[PDB]
Amino acid sequence: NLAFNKVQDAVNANAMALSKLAAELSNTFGAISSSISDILARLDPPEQE
Amino acid sequence: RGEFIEQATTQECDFTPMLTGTPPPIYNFKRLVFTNCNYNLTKLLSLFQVSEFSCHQVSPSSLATGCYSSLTVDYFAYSTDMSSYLQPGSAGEIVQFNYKQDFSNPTCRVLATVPQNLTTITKPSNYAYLTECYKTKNYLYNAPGGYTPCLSLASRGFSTKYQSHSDGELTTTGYIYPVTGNLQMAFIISVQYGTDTNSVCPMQALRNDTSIEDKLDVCVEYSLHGITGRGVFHNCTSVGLRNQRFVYDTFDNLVGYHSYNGNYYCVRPCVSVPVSVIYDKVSNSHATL
Amino acid sequence: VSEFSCHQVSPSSLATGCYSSLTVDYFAYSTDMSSYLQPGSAGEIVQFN
Amino acid sequence: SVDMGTTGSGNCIESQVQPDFFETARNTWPLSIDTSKAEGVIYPNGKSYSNITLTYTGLYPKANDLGKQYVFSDGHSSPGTLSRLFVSNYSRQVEPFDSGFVVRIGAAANKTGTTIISQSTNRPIKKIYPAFMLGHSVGNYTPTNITGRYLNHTLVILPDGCGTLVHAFYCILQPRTQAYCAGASTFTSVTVWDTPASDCANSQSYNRLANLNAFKLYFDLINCTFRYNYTITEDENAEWFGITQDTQGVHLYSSRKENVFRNNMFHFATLPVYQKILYYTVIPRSIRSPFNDRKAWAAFYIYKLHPLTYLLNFDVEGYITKAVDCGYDDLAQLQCSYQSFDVETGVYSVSSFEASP
Ligand SMILES: *[C@@H]1O[C@H](CO)[C@@H](O[C@@H]2O[C@H](CO)[C@@H](O[C@@H]3O[C@H](CO[C@H]4O[C@H](CO)[C@@H](O)[C@H](O)[C@@H]4O)[C@@H](O)[C@H](O[C@H]4O[C@H](CO)[C@@H](O)[C@H](O)[C@@H]4O)[C@@H]3O)[C@H](O)[C@H]2NC(C)=O)[C@H](O)[C@H]1NC(C)=O
Ligand SMILES: *[C@@H]1O[C@H](CO)[C@@H](O[C@@H]2O[C@H](CO)[C@@H](O[C@@H]3O[C@H](CO[C@H]4O[C@H](CO)[C@@H](O)[C@H](O)[C@@H]4O)[C@@H](O)[C@H](O)[C@@H]3O)[C@H](O)[C@H]2NC(C)=O)[C@H](O)[C@H]1NC(C)=O
Ligand SMILES: *[C@@H]1O[C@H](CO)[C@@H](O[C@@H]2O[C@H](CO)[C@@H](O[C@@H]3O[C@H](CO)[C@@H](O)[C@H](O)[C@@H]3O)[C@H](O)[C@H]2NC(C)=O)[C@H](O)[C@H]1NC(C)=O
Ligand SMILES: *[C@@H]1O[C@H](CO)[C@@H](O[C@@H]2O[C@H](CO)[C@@H](O)[C@H](O)[C@H]2NC(C)=O)[C@H](O)[C@H]1NC(C)=O
Ligand SMILES: *[C@@H]1O[C@H](CO)[C@@H](O[C@@H]2O[C@H](CO)[C@@H](O)[C@H](O)[C@H]2NC(C)=O)[C@H](O)[C@H]1NC(C)=O
Ligand SMILES: *[C@@H]1O[C@H](CO)[C@@H](O[C@@H]2O[C@H](CO)[C@@H](O)[C@H](O)[C@H]2NC(C)=O)[C@H](O)[C@H]1NC(C)=O
Ligand SMILES: *[C@@H]1O[C@H](CO)[C@@H](O[C@@H]2O[C@H](CO)[C@@H](O)[C@H](O)[C@H]2NC(C)=O)[C@H](O)[C@H]1NC(C)=O
Ligand SMILES: CCCCC/C=C/C/C=C/CCCCCCCC(=O)O
Ligand SMILES: CCCCC/C=C/C/C=C/CCCCCCCC(=O)O
Ligand SMILES: *[C@@H]1O[C@H](CO)[C@@H](O)[C@H](O)[C@H]1NC(C)=O
Ligand SMILES: *[C@@H]1O[C@H](CO)[C@@H](O)[C@H](O)[C@H]1NC(C)=O
Ligand SMILES: *[C@@H]1O[C@H](CO)[C@@H](O)[C@H](O)[C@H]1NC(C)=O
Ligand SMILES: *[C@@H]1O[C@H](CO)[C@@H](O)[C@H](O)[C@H]1NC(C)=O
Repeated sequence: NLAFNKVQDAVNANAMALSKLAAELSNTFGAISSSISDILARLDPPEQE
Repeated sequence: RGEFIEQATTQECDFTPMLTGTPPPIYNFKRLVFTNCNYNLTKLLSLFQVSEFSCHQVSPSSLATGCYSSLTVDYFAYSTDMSSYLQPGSAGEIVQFNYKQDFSNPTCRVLATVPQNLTTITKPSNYAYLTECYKTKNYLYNAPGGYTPCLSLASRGFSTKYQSHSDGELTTTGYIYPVTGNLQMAFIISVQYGTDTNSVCPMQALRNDTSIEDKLDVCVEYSLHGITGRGVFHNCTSVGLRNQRFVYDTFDNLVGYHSYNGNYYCVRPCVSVPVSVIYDKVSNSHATL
Repeated sequence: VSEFSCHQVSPSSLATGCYSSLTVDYFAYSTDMSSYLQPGSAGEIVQFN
Repeated sequence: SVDMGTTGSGNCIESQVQPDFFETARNTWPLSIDTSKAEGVIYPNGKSYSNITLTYTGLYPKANDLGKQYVFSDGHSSPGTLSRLFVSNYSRQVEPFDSGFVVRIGAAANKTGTTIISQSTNRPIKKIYPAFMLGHSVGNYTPTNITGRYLNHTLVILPDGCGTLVHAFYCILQPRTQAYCAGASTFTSVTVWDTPASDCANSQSYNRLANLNAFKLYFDLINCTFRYNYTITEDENAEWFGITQDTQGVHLYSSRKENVFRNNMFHFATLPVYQKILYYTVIPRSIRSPFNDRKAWAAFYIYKLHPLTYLLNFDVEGYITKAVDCGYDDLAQLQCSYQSFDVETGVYSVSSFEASP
């Protein structure tokens, strides 16, 4: 049934927004790590900043 | 609001092969690999007079103050005035036929002089390097981090400049010149992170163990067998392989830890409570939820 | 001069422009110890001097 | 150098090389790689995962690979007398190492099977471990012009102690000139042997050096760089073994490390061998069992490793229970794209056919 499928799609759009929000914190954007703690541990100024 | 520190008692890394005897020529470089050990960095640095360093994705001070899964050192006798021939993208014979630095892991290149009285390292008669290596010309170039295919042929020794050796298929040529003054060396250092259940640590970074029993459910800094971070710990039913000691999720974030006390702890990043403010402009008063 | 290394400015710009203030620290130092003054050095110069 | 023990003296035992009795249509027992059981999969280093599915890039066998079969045999025997050894021609075959390999050991133990030496006799099958030589350059054995000689430093891996120990050493192999030895005119193959009447008589007096003593008759060991040994619990369970090499040395893996009733292989040693390994050869074994006590030995199977992407499923306890080889077919690619073993019915676009120059 199309209507029930639409219900599930509304729920899934809500869930996907949050999941995409959380996943972006694992993007390095070309840095050596996506974790600030690792960056502070491995490098020194000015390369750190 | 606290610290959680657990470390195993380990032996000391063995640097004696590097500190005794004669360092080899560059094409026959020696490699050392260390795991699950501690070493005295301050002592090692005081044996040498560094003339230059260049690092990639790591810094020497971080190597002095943190731990890593493994530590690899390649070393050889090398004249400091040939420094530019070891740079990345160099076009000369050093990179083609003797040593090519790999950049797949964090790495640092160090040149140094051995003081005359300080150490037990002995001088070779000559510095030496290969000028060509070819199959009969079909040149054979070094892979990054690898040895020249001509290594066996070159072990016959070189007595004069531009002396050649052949075995019928391979041919190589060598260049030699005398050592003058203090001996000079090169070191190529690389490390790895998170590939072992134990670590390699400089002695200056070691600290006394502490317990987590009175620090549950609050944000603490932790150092567990060399793996460091911030997080909140909670006692949990055991999951995963205890002998692997660390449990991770699909994003390669730490989510669990098997302690040597026998318990398993769930690990979470430090959290913050939401705050909302209710403000009425007319009365200029506020409340919080 | 035997070497220079600058951060977010260049010597020619210092020669041709003005600034709010100028601070100079100076000392006797052997040029063959140059690498011990580099950022991220692990030696005694950065730790204690 | 390290001490390799007492130098050998005397003569080598003759071997009869007869491949037509080993690689035969009656002795073909194919076993392929079954990814649904995650056969031949090395476990990742330094971590574990619980109750999740994920993709992982590493060194893995190809799905449904048949690999290569090897079988060992008893030597010739008559009531009261022990005679020549009986082997295939594995000692003269040289294989490319490439990215390494994995080995399935003792899969047919507990089944009745042939005693290769006698095409009619049947026995219950027993597990037997392989032995290897690995090196950087190869040549001919000098007198006979028979292939398979390893020059310069050679890595040797050699089981011993009736299955309770394995040696691992890196030394130059210097041939001896005595009868049937590697430098003689009567040499046919490098065949190591043990005598179970005097070596494996009692579980409290297993001879831990018999295979090493036999190897030393073929060669004098010179300028060895290292000598290690690892203790093994004796049983009849099927096992997996693996070997790779990278910048940090040669790595060895085994399913015995954590739980021998699961088939995941775990790292257990690293060897300081830094020059690239290019060649390996199986060292044939031949058991000098007495005529009254004759046995059949389980075949073993070697599968090559490749750099591939795999989909891995972890259970709650942390073991890998099943896997998908992403590059096997289009469905496997769809499953790897969704990071799931369960996909919905549909029509999906997947990675295009690869175009390389
Ligand atoms: C499993 O693997 C280990 C490690 O390789 C083997 O252990 C070695 O075994 C050999 C014997 O085969 C030992 O060798 C003997 O060492 C005696 C003392 O050595 C001292 O110095 C060495 C070198 O620094 C140290 O490693 C050692 O701890 C001691 O401090 C020597 O006195 C012996 O010499 C005499 O016997 C030999 C016999 O061949 C004669 O040739 C000599 O002339 C002399 O008469 C001998 O060298 C060696 O020390 C052991 N190493 C360790 C670390 O324990 C195991 O044997 C092996 N187990 C197996 C295969 O079952
Ligand atoms: C890493 O390696 C370092 C170098 O080996 C280690 O440092 C050395 O550690 C030893 C042991 O603590 C020190 O030795 C002692 O030094 C004191 C002080 O000596 C000075 O004063 C006395 C008079 O009081 C004088 O006689 C000396 O000449 C000195 O002027 C002595 O009193 C002791 O008897 C003993 O010699 C070394 O001094 C010290 N070296 C340096 C350069 O600091 C370090 O401990 C290692 N780290 C680890 C964790 O192992
Ligand atoms: C050949 O036969 C022997 C004997 O039957 C096999 O060994 C036995 O195999 C069973 C089944 O895997 C093992 O059972 C398991 O034992 C563990 C012990 O902790 C238990 O936790 C499991 O639930 C299960 O009961 C048994 O222990 C094992 N015996 C020995 C001595 O290891 C052997 O596996 C057979 N080989 C082949 C190739 O089939
Ligand atoms: C080892 O033995 C096998 C079996 O005899 C050899 O393979 C055979 O080689 C002959 C001669 O070229 C071929 O005609 C057969 O077809 C081969 N048999 C099979 C099953 O492929 C093999 O060449 C030998 N290896 C050596 C001598 O190194
Ligand atoms: C090792 O021995 C093999 C034979 O086992 C040699 O191959 C022979 O090469 C000669 C000279 O080119 C040919 O005439 C023969 O026909 C070859 N024999 C076979 C059976 O193929 C080989 O040259 C030797 N290798 C080395 C490195 O000396
Ligand atoms: C590696 O093994 C080869 C083969 O045994 C050695 O080769 C001989 O070396 C001597 C001395 O240089 C030469 O006179 C011979 O002509 C070589 N034979 C061949 C077939 O090349 C070689 O020396 C060994 N290399 C090392 C580093 O020991
Ligand atoms: C095994 O190692 C020994 C010790 O290094 C080697 O003997 C040396 O050989 C060189 C080259 O012939 C000589 O210049 C030295 O004088 C020898 N030293 C000693 C202490 O004897 C020997 O060559 C090596 N054996 C091999 C490679 O087969
Ligand atoms: C001293 C060389 C002078 C050459 C003058 C003109 C050359 C024509 C083109 C040359 C290519 C550039 C090579 C630069 C060498 C850098 C040193 C090194 O890569 O190690
Ligand atoms: C000359 C040092 C040779 C040490 C060889 C191997 C060391 C093991 C690990 C060392 C950490 C790297 C220190 C690099 C020093 C750079 C100079 C500086 O920071 O000022
Ligand atoms: C750390 O432990 C050792 C051994 O018990 C002790 O000697 C030392 O004083 C401790 N250090 C601190 C700072 O408590
Ligand atoms: C943590 O949980 C385990 C298992 O539930 C329990 O046995 C253990 O005592 C707990 N630890 C503490 C300190 O209470
Ligand atoms: C494991 O994962 C499955 C699938 O999401 C889930 O239903 C199940 O509850 C999990 N099991 C445990 C023991 O956490
Ligand atoms: C091995 O080959 C050589 C030629 O290289 C030949 O003189 C010798 O007789 C051969 N040996 C045998 C046993 O065939």
